[PDB]
Amino acid sequence: ADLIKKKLPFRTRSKFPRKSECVQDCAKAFTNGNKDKIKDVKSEFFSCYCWYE
Amino acid sequence: GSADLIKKKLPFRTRSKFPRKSECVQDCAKAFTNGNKDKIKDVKSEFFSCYCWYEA
Amino acid sequence: GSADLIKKKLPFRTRSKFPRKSECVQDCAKAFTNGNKDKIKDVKSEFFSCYCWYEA
Amino acid sequence: SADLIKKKLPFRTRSKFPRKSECVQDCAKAFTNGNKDKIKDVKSEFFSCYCWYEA
Amino acid sequence: ADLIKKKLPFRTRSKFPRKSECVQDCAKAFTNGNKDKIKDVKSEFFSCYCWYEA
Amino acid sequence: SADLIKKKLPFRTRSKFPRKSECVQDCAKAFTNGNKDKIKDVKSEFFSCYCWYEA
Repeated sequence: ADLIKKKLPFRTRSKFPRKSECVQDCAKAFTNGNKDKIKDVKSEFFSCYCWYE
Repeated sequence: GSADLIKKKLPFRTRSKFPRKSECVQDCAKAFTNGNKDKIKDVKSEFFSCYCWYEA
Repeated sequence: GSADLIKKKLPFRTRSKFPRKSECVQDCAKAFTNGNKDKIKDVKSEFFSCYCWYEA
Repeated sequence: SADLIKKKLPFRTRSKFPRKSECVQDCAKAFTNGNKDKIKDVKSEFFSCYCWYEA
Repeated sequence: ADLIKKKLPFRTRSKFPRKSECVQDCAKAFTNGNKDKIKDVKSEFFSCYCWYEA
Repeated sequence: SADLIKKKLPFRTRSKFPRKSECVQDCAKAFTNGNKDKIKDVKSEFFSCYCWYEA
C-alpha cells in the first residue's frame, strides 16, 4: 500500500546498473529477495534508489 | 454532464527533489483523494512537489 | 465504417494554460461525446485549448 | 503471400498536415472499406497521406 | 527457433522501406509470409536486413 | 524470479554491432541452454553482447 524510497545500502556490481539489476539488489536489500514487492527503481553510480511497499 | 479533471499542486513537500511518477501518485492520493491512488488520473513532477490531476 | 474523423476546437477554455493529454481528452469528451472518453480518438494541446478528433 | 503496397490517398484530407489517426481513418475509407485494422502503415503528407495495406 | 540474418534477396518497392514494408518482404522471402517469425528488420537502400526464426 | 547474473558473451557475434534480437539469441545460447525467455536484458557491444539472464 505505502511506498518508500531508500538508497541501496551496498555497491552494485555494475557501474551503471540497469533496471533488472536494481530490482534484484533492491529486493535483496529491502524485501527479503521478493522482487514482486519492489515497485520502482532508479539507476545511479554503483548504486540504486529503491521504492518499495 | 461529466466530471472535470482538475489540477492541484501538492499542499506539502515530497521527500525527493524530483519525485518519480509513483511518488507523485502516492502523495497526490494522500493529499487529495483520501489515499485512494485509483482516483489519481495524472501527475507531473516538480521541485519537491507534484501537480495532481483527479476527477471532480 | 463511413464515419469521418473530424477535428474540432474545444468550444471553451481549458483550466490549464498548456493542457496535458489527459486534460484534453476529458474536456474534448465533455464537449463533443457526452463524456465518453473512448470516443475521443485524438487530441492536441494548444494555448488554453485543445483540438479534438472524434468520429462523425 | 500478399504485398504490402503503398498508395497515395485519392482525395484530400481535411487537415493540412494530418496526424496518424486522421490518416488511418481516411486510408481505411479509401482502400479497406473503412476497416482501420487492415491499414498497416500511414505517412502524413500535404492535405494527403500515403497508405500501406495488403494486396 | 534459430535466429538467422539475411539480406532481402530482391528489391523493395520503396527507396527506403519502412519497418512494416520490411517485415512483409522479409516474411515473403524467408518465412513463407509468416510475419510472426520475423523477429527483426532493418531498412536499407531498396532493401532490408531480415532476422527470422527457422 | 531466480538469480539474475550479468556476463559478457563468451564468443563473437556474427554482426559487428548486434541488435537486441541477435544478442538475446546468442546470450541464450551461451548461458540459458538456448532458452531466450530466461534472457532478461542485453546490451550491444563490439562483435559481442552483455547478457542479463536468470540462472
